[PDB]
Amino acid sequence: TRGRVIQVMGPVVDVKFENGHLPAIYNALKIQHKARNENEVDIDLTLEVALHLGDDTVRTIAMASTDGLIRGMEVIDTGAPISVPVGPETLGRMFDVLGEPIDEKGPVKAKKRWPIHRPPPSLSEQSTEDEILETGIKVIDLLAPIPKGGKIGLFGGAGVGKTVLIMELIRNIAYEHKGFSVFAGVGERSREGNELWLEMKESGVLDNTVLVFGQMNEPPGARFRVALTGLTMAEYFRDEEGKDVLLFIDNIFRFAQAGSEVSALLGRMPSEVGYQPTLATEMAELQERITSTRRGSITSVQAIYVPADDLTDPAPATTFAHLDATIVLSRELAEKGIYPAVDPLQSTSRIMDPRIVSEEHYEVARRVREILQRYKDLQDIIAILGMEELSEEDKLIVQRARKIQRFLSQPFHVAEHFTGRPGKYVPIEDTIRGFKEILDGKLDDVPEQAFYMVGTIEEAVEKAKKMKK
Amino acid sequence: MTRGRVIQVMGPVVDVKFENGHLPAIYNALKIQHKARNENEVDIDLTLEVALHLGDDTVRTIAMASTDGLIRGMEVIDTGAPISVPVGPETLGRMFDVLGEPIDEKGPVKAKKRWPIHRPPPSLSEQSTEDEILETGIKVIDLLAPIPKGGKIGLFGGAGVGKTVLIMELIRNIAYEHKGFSVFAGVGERSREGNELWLEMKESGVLDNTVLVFGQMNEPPGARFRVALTGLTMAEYFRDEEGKDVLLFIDNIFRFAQAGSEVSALLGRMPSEVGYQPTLATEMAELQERITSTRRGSITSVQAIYVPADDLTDPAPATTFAHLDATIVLSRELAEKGIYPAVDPLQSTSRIMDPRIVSEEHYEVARRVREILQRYKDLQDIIAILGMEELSEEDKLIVQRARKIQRFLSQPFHVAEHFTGRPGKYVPIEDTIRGFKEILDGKLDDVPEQAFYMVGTIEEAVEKAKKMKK
Amino acid sequence: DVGTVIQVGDGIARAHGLDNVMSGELVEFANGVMGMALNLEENNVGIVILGPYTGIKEGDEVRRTGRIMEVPVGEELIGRVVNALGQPIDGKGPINAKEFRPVERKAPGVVDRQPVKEPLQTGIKAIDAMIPIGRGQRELIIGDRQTGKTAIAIDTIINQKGQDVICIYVAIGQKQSTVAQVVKTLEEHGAMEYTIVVAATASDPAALQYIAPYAGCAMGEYFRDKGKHALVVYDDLSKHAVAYRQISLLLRRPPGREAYPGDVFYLHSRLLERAAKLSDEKGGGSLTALPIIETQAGDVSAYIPTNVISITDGQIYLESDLFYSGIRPAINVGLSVSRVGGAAQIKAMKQVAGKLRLDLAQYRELQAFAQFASDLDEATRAQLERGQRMTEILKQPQYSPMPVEKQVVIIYAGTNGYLDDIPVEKVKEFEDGFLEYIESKHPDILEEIREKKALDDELEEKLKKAIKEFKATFK
Amino acid sequence: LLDAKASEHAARMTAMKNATDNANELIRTLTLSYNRARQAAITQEITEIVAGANAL
Ligand SMILES: Nc1ncnc2c1ncn2[C@@H]1O[C@H](COP(=O)(O)OP(=O)(O)OP(=O)(O)O)[C@@H](O)[C@H]1O
Ligand SMILES: Nc1ncnc2c1ncn2[C@@H]1O[C@H](COP(=O)(O)OP(=O)(O)OP(=O)(O)O)[C@@H](O)[C@H]1O
Ligand SMILES: Nc1ncnc2c1ncn2[C@@H]1O[C@H](COP(=O)(O)OP(=O)(O)O)[C@@H](O)[C@H]1O
Ligand SMILES: [Mg+2]
Ligand SMILES: [Mg+2]
Ligand SMILES: [Mg+2]
Repeated sequence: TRGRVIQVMGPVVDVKFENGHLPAIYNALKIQHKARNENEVDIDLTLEVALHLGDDTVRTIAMASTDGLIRGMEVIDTGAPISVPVGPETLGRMFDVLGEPIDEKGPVKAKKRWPIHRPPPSLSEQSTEDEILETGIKVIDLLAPIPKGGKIGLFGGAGVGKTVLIMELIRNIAYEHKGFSVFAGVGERSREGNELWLEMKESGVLDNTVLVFGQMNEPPGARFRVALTGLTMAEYFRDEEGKDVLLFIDNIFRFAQAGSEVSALLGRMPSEVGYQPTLATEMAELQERITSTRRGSITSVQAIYVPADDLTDPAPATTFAHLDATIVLSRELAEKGIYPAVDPLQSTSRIMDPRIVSEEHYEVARRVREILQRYKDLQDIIAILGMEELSEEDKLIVQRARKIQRFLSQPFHVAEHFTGRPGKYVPIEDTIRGFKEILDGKLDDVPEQAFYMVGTIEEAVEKAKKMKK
Repeated sequence: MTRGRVIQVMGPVVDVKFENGHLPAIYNALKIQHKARNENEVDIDLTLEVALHLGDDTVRTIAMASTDGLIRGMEVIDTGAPISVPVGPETLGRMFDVLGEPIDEKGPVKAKKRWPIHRPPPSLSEQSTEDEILETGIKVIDLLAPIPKGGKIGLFGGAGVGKTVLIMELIRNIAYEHKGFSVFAGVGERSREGNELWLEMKESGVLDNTVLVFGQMNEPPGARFRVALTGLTMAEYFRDEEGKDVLLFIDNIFRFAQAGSEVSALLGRMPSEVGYQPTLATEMAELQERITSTRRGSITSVQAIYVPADDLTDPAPATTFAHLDATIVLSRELAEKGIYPAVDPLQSTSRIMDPRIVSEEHYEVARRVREILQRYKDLQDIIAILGMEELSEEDKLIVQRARKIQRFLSQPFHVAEHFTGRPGKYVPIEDTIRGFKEILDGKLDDVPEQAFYMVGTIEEAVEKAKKMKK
Repeated sequence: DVGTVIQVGDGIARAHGLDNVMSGELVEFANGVMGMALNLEENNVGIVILGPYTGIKEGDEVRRTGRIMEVPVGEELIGRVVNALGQPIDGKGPINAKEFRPVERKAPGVVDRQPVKEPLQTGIKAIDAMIPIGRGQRELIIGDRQTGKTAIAIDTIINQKGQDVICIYVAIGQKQSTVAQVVKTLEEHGAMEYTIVVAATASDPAALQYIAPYAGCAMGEYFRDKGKHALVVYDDLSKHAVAYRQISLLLRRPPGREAYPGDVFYLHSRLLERAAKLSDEKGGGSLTALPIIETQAGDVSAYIPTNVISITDGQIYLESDLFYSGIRPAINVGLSVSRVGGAAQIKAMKQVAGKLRLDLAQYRELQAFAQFASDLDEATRAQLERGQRMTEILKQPQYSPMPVEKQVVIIYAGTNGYLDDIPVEKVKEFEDGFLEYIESKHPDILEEIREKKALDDELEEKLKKAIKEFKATFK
Repeated sequence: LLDAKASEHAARMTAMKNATDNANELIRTLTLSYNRARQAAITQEITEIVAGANAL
């Protein structure tokens, strides 16, 4: 009981099963062909079922290029979804969308395989304990603390600092955490994945890590299913072994975009801004699985691409309801050379509650947002009226806000080539202590140029002495 | 059978069925000639151009004249070739329709040679690469956007900003120094202006050296679409079969794109952007690659481009910018202030503005003018609120010189004598460079800003100031 | 292997039969013209025509070639002007290439690559010091029309004569008079001895404008697989995207954002991921890329621009207001970045300007503040003075490139502050005067920097002693 | 000085009155342009949606 290819429409393919024994939705199909004559080409392809049509026909999405496919070929039904290898034998390896090794270390001998599509945990077995997870980054550790066991979202447009922030978090959190780590490069540059793999090989961190790729040059079918392959591997460490795990994902927007690219060819009516009529449903089936249960916790850091610096686009707008902490990166700070470019007004987390953080942490964080919010509205006026026309309280707020905004900057270890500086780590007590002296006016005498790419507040005074002031 | 039948009529578009295996080719011209056989019918003489092969021996054709009166079942003849237009020296001093038929009432034209309207452009080995300035006597064009002899010039603008007045002045200057065959194509414009131009050509005696083709606003979409190509097939014969230099004037290249959009919607094609055709860039390029200079002789063309609103991002104005060697943009703000021609000094540019082609003195003066005009456009958004009382030192001095420069770019045209009692003027390149250089240096800082309105040379500003006595 | 045409129109056709055709195959009409099969419905094949279609009639026969889309490759293509297909367009006879390769190929995998560590010298002060490019990197040139996008790409190709590099220029949707002027500019400067030109002009069938960048890529990767470095330029990917919208709408594929199809990101991702620096195991070869984009009214926020900016390893933005106000080349330092920047430079350039982009951003911001603040503390005066001097040192006229050994000597003097007393208008004359004096008095420094490619302490004293001889002539 | 301070306050009062009037006029002209853009974006978006739905 086999099937035949009937229509080849770029990434989408149609298959007819004459016996009446059709494959279920999401099942995996195989096309393995040997060329009969000199005109044909050998083919090796996997396709997943997406929809049941009327005349014994099924629509399927291919996971690789459809070039060389001929109408009337033979299709085999595997009888189950895309099944990926799971266990401790996946540690220190690199994988494809189908869970096959993309490194040259040989086959994986894991005794079990799990389907990438699985029902999410139920309300009756979730957990929600609250504690502060340190990053060593001045902005995140103060204004938007990371919840252990919670989802973190880094939002930004093209070239604002998202991947340079993910890489610094992996080199800080994972380097200060016992337990497994997982990374999924969803629709990103294959040059960045190579550099990450080499950094891991050098440091020795691959022994506790798993990597999944399926990059930009792959068809739409692979670009949306990659996040599920990385997730079925992080779930085994939580549910079967009981260990805590970190899941890092770059460009979750490519998963939303890839779903939109194949939606029109399947026959679905279009929706707002050219997205599929099932956007919220497809992001929920991904995000609802990355949660902390009674057995173990998945802490998750995700990078979100904002198409034109407009947070109102359907994919970024649909994402905001699922996070526990959200950090927004603005090109306005990046163009001024203030990196990591985190917006101190739009950044927030589930942990900025007076019952969870220390008293002075809560006071300093709320005072920073008020002085910067006051300065934001006043700087616009200065461009038309001139700084000479404003009052002494306004002049004082302008002078302090400039210094606060610059002290939020820090040199990352992964940014040595871009900064010409070695990189620095700042603990939470120093972040709170440093911002308090600026708010209280202790350093009103120090020049505003003594806070760019610095670390601890003691360095600003030493740097001012080197500047001969 | 070489004949077909009408199967559908849908305004400008028609569908014709032929015998199995004997169908007309794409772009072939078809003929319908019918005499009424009963009082209920009407008589028709009409031609159609094939556009698509639709299957089942059927073909889709555009019509060159109104389809009112057509009945399903009429007989269609296949000519066996595209719309073929008469060409040679005998076309000089005559005017024609889209089909190459005369609308002059002077009788027929000797049919020695006829060329099909669709043909390929000169290839890379045939094209010529040389640059020299064609002088037009208009200050803003000669300084900021010099015309390349043998190239394409585009005049962009909205409704009532002066494109037709600028083309009429160009014909009275360039066609009076070119000393070779000139061609004018009226595409989707007023038939009143066409008549005024034809009468002026007769009194001047200029008709003996020119050809005129007309497709006006009242014509159906099929005719408005093919008229630019009929003017070009005649202009092309002179630079290829006689070797002479030629001038080609097109009053609206935008109506050519708009007519393609109107007929595209009726052919059963999916829309794109602001409802335009899915073939906009390819249809425009087929026309504009043919308008080129070769080793034999050169074609220099002036084109007026309409903008649907005061918005240059529209699909038709946006696609034509890539094909032009010089671009001139006309702005409503300058026209409502009274500054004519209303050419924007920052949006207008030319491929000849390179140190290698222009004189060193010209290059310094033109670059120094755009810097002061850009600096004054930056101060413009703040002075709109506070005014110029807050400004001090160099920012204040920059607006004082920018005012004088913006007014010295205005010029009284000869074609404008019918609107204002002022006589027209022609300004040589040596006079424009010297006048702007002295304004930039500050030698004329004492003269009032009102003394540079609608003048020719810098000495006229000195006597105009002396007349005022202020 | 045979079919019959059922529909013909606008460079697209539909055929009946052709049962064994493969997705992406080549097909021949009775007229001798070629076409590519891009759709395979249950009863009809959808064919894209690769030439003039006005001779193809309904009911004509169409035959299966039995081959996928293929282009010829080799060293013999150097110094030649060619079509999107394997056909010459210059007056120089046949090509006589040795082998043919497919137009569609998968990009190098994560393990086949190596990090980028060697420079692609542009000879332009702002790009080499602030936005460095490395061999194997993908860099984007972007702005509106008439801003200098073509000048930066050609100045870069002209600067590759000394180095063992092969250049490819792909013209998509360009006017024929400009292609002839580019080819003649390359011949005057001698660049035709190491370059290939692939052209698909505006009047060419849209189908050939689609294939032009992929065929230009197939010719570039051939040198990269052997071990040689190569560069590819794409004159307008925005014109390639506009071209891609037409056949997809004529084949009746549904639209998306703007009116462009859903495959728009995948179009440029399939192309730009083939550019890489390979590992020592693969032979160490390198395919660099320079795509170009045109954006209406100078706005970065649009569908085709944002897709490509999200694919490349950096971008260079050109602004018309910078151009009309005297800043040439008109590159905005705030919006332009290199994702490989710092590793793609020689040690002397990192030592001299490893922090220049961040410093030139403090000054760019201070301009907007100072013009309305009316108060300038000593530390702000010192940065305004230094920032003005650095913005003048970065100006550069056309067809006059700076070798790296001269670029690290002027930027060393500027960043160390020796240009403090020199007036703003005087900096231009000081740069030209000082660079000519180096090529006269003790040229040992200029040659020693070129060999070592690093600035040591001896080369610092040798240079600090030289900068003080010329300044002794001032007030 | 008495006349100079009075005339200074009178001059500033007239300058601020004109500056406020120029800004209020600019606000209505910009508001009308925003309403044209708002309506243009909605008709364009709805027509892209309906064109796509008709095609499918
Ligand atoms: N901490 C930093 N210090 C200095 N420069 C930085 C820093 N973070 C980012 N940059 C600069 O900004 C650029 C942003 O590149 P990045 O890879 O982070 O882009 P991105 O925001 O991740 O965009 P994308 O997701 O599309 O890759 C860097 O390549 C670098 O030039
Ligand atoms: N550094 C410079 N100094 C002076 N002039 C320059 C400079 N760079 C470019 N130009 C000039 O500006 C124009 C730039 O044309 P170019 O083709 O490079 O721009 P473009 O953005 O590609 O425009 P187009 O779309 O027409 O091709 C030419 O006249 C060129 O000689
Ligand atoms: N040089 C000029 N001097 C005075 N009025 C002019 C001048 N140029 C244009 N105009 C006026 O502007 C309008 C230009 O008409 P026309 O050139 O036909 O407009 P269009 O740009 O639509 O083709 C007319 O009202 C005309 O009187
Ligand atoms: Mg990134
Ligand atoms: Mg007119
Ligand atoms: Mg160019």
